[PDB]
Amino acid sequence: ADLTEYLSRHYKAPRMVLAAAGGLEHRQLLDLAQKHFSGLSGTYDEDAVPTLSPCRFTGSQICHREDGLPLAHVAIAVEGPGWAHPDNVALQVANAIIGHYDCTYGGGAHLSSPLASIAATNKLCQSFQTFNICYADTGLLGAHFVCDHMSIDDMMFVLQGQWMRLCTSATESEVLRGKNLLRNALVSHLDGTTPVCEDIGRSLLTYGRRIPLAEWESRIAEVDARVVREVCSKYFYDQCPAVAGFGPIEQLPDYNRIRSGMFWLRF
Amino acid sequence: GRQFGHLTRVRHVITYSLSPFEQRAFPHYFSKGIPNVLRRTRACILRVAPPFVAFYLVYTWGTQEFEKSKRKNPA
Amino acid sequence: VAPTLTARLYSLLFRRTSTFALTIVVGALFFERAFDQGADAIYEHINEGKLWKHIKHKYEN
Amino acid sequence: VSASSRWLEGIRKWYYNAAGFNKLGLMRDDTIHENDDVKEAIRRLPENLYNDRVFRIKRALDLSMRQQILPKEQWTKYEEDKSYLEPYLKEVIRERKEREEWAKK
Amino acid sequence: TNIRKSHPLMKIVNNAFIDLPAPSNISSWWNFGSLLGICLILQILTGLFLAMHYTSDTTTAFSSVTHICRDVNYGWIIRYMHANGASMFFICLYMHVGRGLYYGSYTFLETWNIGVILLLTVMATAFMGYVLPWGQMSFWGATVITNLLSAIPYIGTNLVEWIWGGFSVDKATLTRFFAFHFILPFIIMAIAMVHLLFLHETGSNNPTGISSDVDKIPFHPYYTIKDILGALLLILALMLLVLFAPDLLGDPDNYTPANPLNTPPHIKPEWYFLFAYAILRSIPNKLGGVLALAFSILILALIPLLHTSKQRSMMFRPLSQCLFWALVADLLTLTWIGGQPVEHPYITIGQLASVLYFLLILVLMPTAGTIENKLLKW
Amino acid sequence: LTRFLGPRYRQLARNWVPTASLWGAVGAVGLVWATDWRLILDWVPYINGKFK
Ligand SMILES: CCCCCCCCCCCCCCCCCC(=O)OC[C@H](COP(=O)(O)OCCN)OC(=O)CCCCCCCCCCCCC
Ligand SMILES: CCCCCCCCCCCCCC(=O)OC[C@H](COP(=O)([O-])OCC[N+](C)(C)C)OC(=O)CCCCCCCCCCCCC
Ligand code: HEM
Ligand code: HEM
Ligand SMILES: CO/C=C(/C(=O)OC)c1ccccc1Oc1cc(Oc2ccccc2C#N)ncn1
Ligand SMILES: CCCCCC(=O)OC[C@H](COP(=O)([O-])OCCN)OC(=O)CCCCC
Ligand SMILES: CCCCCC(=O)OC[C@H](COP(=O)([O-])OCCN)OC(=O)CCCCC
Repeated sequence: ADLTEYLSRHYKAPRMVLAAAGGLEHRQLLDLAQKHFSGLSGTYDEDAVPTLSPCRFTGSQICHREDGLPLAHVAIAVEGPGWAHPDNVALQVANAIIGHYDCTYGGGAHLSSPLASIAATNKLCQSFQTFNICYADTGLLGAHFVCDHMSIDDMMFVLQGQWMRLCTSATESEVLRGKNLLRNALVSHLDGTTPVCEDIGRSLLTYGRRIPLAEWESRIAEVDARVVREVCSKYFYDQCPAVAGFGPIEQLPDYNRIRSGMFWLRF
Repeated sequence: GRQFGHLTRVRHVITYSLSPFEQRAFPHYFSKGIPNVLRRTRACILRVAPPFVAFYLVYTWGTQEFEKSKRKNPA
Repeated sequence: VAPTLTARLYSLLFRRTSTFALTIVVGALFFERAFDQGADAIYEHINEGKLWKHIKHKYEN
Repeated sequence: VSASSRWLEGIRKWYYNAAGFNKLGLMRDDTIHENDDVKEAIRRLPENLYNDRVFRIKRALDLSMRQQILPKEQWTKYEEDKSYLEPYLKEVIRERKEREEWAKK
Repeated sequence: TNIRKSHPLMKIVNNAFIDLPAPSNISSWWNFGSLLGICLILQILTGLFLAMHYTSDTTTAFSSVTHICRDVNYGWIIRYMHANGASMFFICLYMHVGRGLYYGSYTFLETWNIGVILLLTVMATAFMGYVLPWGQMSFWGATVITNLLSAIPYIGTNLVEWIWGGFSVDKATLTRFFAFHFILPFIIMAIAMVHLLFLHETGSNNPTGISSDVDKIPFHPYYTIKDILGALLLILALMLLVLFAPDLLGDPDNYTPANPLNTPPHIKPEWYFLFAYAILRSIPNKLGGVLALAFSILILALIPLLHTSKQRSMMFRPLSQCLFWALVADLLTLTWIGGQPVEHPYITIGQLASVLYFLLILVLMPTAGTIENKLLKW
Repeated sequence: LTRFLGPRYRQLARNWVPTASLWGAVGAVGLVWATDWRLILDWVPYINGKFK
C-alpha cells in the first residue's frame, strides 16, 4: 500500500516527460504518446498536489573515524544556487580550472591545474574531483578527494587556497581554459542517443525547455575573470561548508580551521 | 613531539559537529548552567570544605588565646 | 524590511579583511576620544570641587 | 558468605560510587595508569574490547570537557564492572617477573 | 607544500602553539602555564625599564627608586607592576604546582624536575629583588636569611662572608644582588624553554589522568583564545592591585631606608614566603632549620617516587582529595603563622603545621593511594 | 627578473590594487592614531579636542 500510494501520488502525467532521440520523426512519437499514455489521469488529480519546499543548508561536519580502511575519503562543499540559476555556468568554469586528478593520469607535474600539479608532484592524493550538484533552489558545490592518512591536511590546504585564489585573483587565460574544458565536456557528453535523450528528459523537468548548445556557448563566452571572481566569492568566500569524512581521518582539520580556510587575511 | 595522524588507533566512532555561525554561544546559560554548578559543588564540597574549616577554627582559637595571654591578671 | 544593520555591516565593512581592519583602526580613533571624554567626566563628577581644575579660578591673578 | 564480608563489599561499593568514574560511564580498568606493563596488556586486547575501551575513554573525555556526567541510569554499576584488563595485565607482569628472575642468575 | 610547516623557524612555532595536539578537556588549571610565561615577560619589561633609572649604590639606591615613582613619567605604574607582578608570579606558580600534584602531572619526571629548578630560581630572583630598594625589610630580610648559611658545619662563615663580600649585608652585597637579579630571569626563560621541550615529547595531562590520544584538538584556535581570555583575567588581577591597592601586599618598613643599627619590630617576608619562614622558626636548632627550610621545597622532587596509586589523577580518589586539601589548609596555616610573632600559642601551632606538612607528603598521602588500590581490588 | 612582465602578471596587479590601497590606508590611519599626529588630526571634526 505504501508503494501504490507513492505511484498514484507522483506518477502523474503533468510530472512526466516522454523523451526520445535518434532516427525518428516527432509525429510518430506524439501519435504513440496519444495511443498509449492517453489513459492516465492528468491536469487535475485531487487536492493532493505535491510541492517542494526549500531545504535548509547547514554548515556542519560529520566524521566517521575508521582506521581499518587504508585511505580516507573527504567531501567538502558550500551551498549552490540550484538548477535554474545563471551562476551555474560560471561556477562550472571555476570548477573546470581546478579540474580533477587521478593517479593514472599521464600529465602529472605539468598539469595546468595547480591543485593537480601539486597533488601529483608531492603525491598528496590518489584522486580528487570537483562537483556542482544541482537541486531545486539548492545544491552542493565543492570537491571530493581520497588520500593517505598523512596527506589530509596538505590536500585541504591546497584545495581551499585555490578557492580563495579564484575568489580574489583569477586571471584571464586560465578562465579561458575553464571555458574550453566546458565546451569540450558539453559536446563530448551529448554524443549518442542515450545522453541526448537524458538531456531532453531532465531539462524539461528542470528548465521547462531544451537549452540549445548555441545558448550554452553564449553563456560560456560571457564568462571572464571578473565573472569568476565575483561568482566564486558569492558562494565560497567566508561561507560555512558542509564537511563529510570517512576512514583514517585523525589528520582531518578541525571545522574551525576549515572555516578559517574560507577567507584570506591578506585580502 | 607528536603529530595528528600518528597519535593512536580509533575505529567505528562517528562525530557530528555544527558550525559556530549557526548555533548559540550561550545556549541555556542560566537554565542548565546554574543547576550544573550546584551539582559540581555538592559533589566536591565534602572533599574541600573540612580542612579549610579546620584552619578557620585553629585561626580563630590561636588568635583569641594569643591576645588573652598577654593581658594582665590580678596576680 | 531591509536586511538588518549587522547584515549591512558585514557585506559593506567586514567581508574584506582590509576594510575589516580599516573599520577597526577608524573605530579605535573615535572610541578613544569618546571614551576618554566620557570617562573623565565621570571621574570629575564623582570628585566635584576637590580637583585642582575646580579651585583653579580662585587664584587667577 | 557471611554478614561481615558484605560490609567489606559494602564499603567497596561505597568507595566505587565515591570514586565517580562510573558517573562518566567508565570502568575501573579504563582509569588505570599506563605504564609499560599496562601498555602491553592494552596492546594484547582483542579488537572488540579495544574498540569499546576507546569509545568509553572518548565519551568520558567529552563529558569532562563539558563538566557534565551521564544520567544515573547509564552509570557503571559496581556489580557489573568487568575487569577486562586484569587477566592480560597479570600475564604481562608474570612474564616480566620471569625475565627479572633470569637476570639474577 | 605549506610554508608554516616546512620553514625551519615557523615549524617550531607551528609545532608548539598552532598544530600541537592538546587534550579536549584540560580545565582552567592548565591556563597557568601560559600565565607564568606572561608574568616572566611582564617582569622583564618592567624590570628593564626600572633599570634605566635605578642605581645599585647605598647612597642612592633608596632615592633612585623614589626618583622613579615621583619624577619619571609613569614610573610609579611601572614599579608597582613589577612589585605586584612578582606576587602574581607566585600566585600562578603555586596554582601551577598544585595542579601538578592533584592531577598527577609529576609523572613527567623531566618536565617536573625542571619545574622544581624553575621554582628555586624564581624564588632566588624575587629574594634578591626585594633587597634592591634597600629599605628596612630589604636589609633585615637579607640579614636573617643569609645568616642561616653560617650554620653549615666547617664552611659556614667562609661561605656567608663570600656571598656578602665582607662581614655583613653591605654595599658589595647590594650591587651583586642587582647583577644576579638581572642575569637570572634570562637563565629562567631558557630553562622554561627546556621545560617545554620535555613537555611536548609527551603532550599535556588532563583532569582524568587517562590518555587523551583518542580525543585531541589543535591548540589553535581553542587554547589560543582560552589563554588570551586567561591572560585578560591576569591583567585584571594585576591592575586591581596596581591601581587600587599597590601597598596591600608590601610591608610599610620598606618605605624607611636601611638601618643596620635599628631593627624593625616584626621582620616578616612577602606573603609567598611566609609558609617557609614559619617552618624555619618552628625548628629550634639552627642547622636543622636550614635543612628543613631547604627540604620544604626540594621535597617536590620526591613526589614521583612516592606515588602508590594505580590511578594517575586524584579526580577518582576521594581519600587522596581530602589529604590534598589538608595540605593546602596546612600551608595556609604556615602562611598565617609566618606573619605572626614567635610567641604562645603560635610556636606550638607552627611546629604542628610543620610536621603535618612533611607527614602529609611523605607518609599519609602515599598511604591513602595504597588504601584506595585495595578498595578497588588491585 | 623579467619573468613577471606579461598579460597575466598585469592582471594580478589589477586584482590586488584595491586591497593594497586599503592596507595603505590602514597603515596610514594607524600611524596617525598611534602617534597623535596633529598635522592630520586637526582637520578631523570630532578629534579637534586639543585647545591650542
Ligand atoms: C607551597 C606554597 C604555599 C603558599 C600558600 C598559598 C595559600 C593557599 C590559598 C587557598 C586557595 C584555594 C584555591 C581554590 C580551590 C578550588 C577547588 C575546586 O573547585 O574543587 C575541587 C576540584 C574538583 O575537580 P575534579 O577535576 O576532581 O572533577 C571535576 C568534575 N566536574 O579540584 C581541583 O580543581 C584542584 C586543582 C588544584 C588547585 C591548586 C590550589 C592550591 C595552591 C597551593 C599548592 C602548593 C603545593 C606545594
Ligand atoms: C606603527 C603604527 C602601526 C599601528 C597599526 C594599528 C592596527 C590595528 C589593528 C587592525 C588589524 C586587523 C586584522 C584583522 O582583523 O584580522 C585579525 C583577526 C581577524 O578576526 P576573525 O577571526 O573574525 O576573521 C576575520 C574574518 N573577516 C575579515 C572575513 C571578518 O582578529 C582576531 O581574530 C584576533 C582578535 C583578538 C584580540 C586579542 C589579541 C591580543 C593578544 C592578547 C592580549 C591580552 C594579554 C597580553
Ligand atoms: C617559570 C616557571 C614555569 C613556567 C613559565 C612554566 C610553564 C609551563 C607551561 C606553559 C606548561 C604547559 C601548559 C600547562 O600545563 O599549563 C607547563 C606544564 C607543566 N609544568 Fe610548568 N612552568 C614553570 C614551572 C614549573 C614548576 C615550578 C613545576 C612543578 C614543580 C612545573 C611542572 C609542570 C608540569 C608537571 C607540567 C605538565 C602539566 C600537564 O601536562 O598537565 N612547571 N609549564
Ligand atoms: C622573574 C622575574 C622577576 C621577578 C620575580 C622580580 C621581582 C622583583 C621584586 C619583588 C622586586 C621588589 C620591588 C619592590 O619591592 O619595590 C624587584 C626589584 C627590582 N627588579 Fe625585579 N624581578 C624580576 C625581573 C627583573 C629584571 C629582568 C630586571 C632587570 C632587567 C629587574 C629589575 C629590578 C629592579 C631595578 C628592581 C629595584 C626597583 C624596585 O624595587 O622597584 N627585575 N624585582
Ligand atoms: C631579602 O629578603 C627578602 C624577603 C622577601 O620576602 O622577599 C620577597 C624577606 C623579608 C623578610 C624576611 C625574610 C625574607 O626572605 C625570605 C626568603 C626565603 O627564602 C626561601 C623561600 C622558600 C624556601 C626556602 C627559602 C630559603 N632560604 N624564605 C623566607 N624569607
Ligand atoms: C598585529 C595583528 C596580527 C594578526 C594575526 C592574527 O590575528 O592571527 C590569526 C587568528 C585568526 O585567523 P585564523 O586563525 O582563522 O586564520 C585565517 C586563515 N585564512 O587570530 C588569532 O586568533 C591568533 C592570536 C594571536 C595572538 C598574538
Ligand atoms: C619611528 C619613530 C617615530 C617617533 C615620533 C614621535 O615620537 O612622535 C612625534 C610626533 C608627535 O605628533 P605632532 O603633531 O606633535 O608632530 C610633531 C612633529 N615633530 O608624531 C609624528 O609626527 C609621527 C611621525 C612618523 C614618521 C616615521
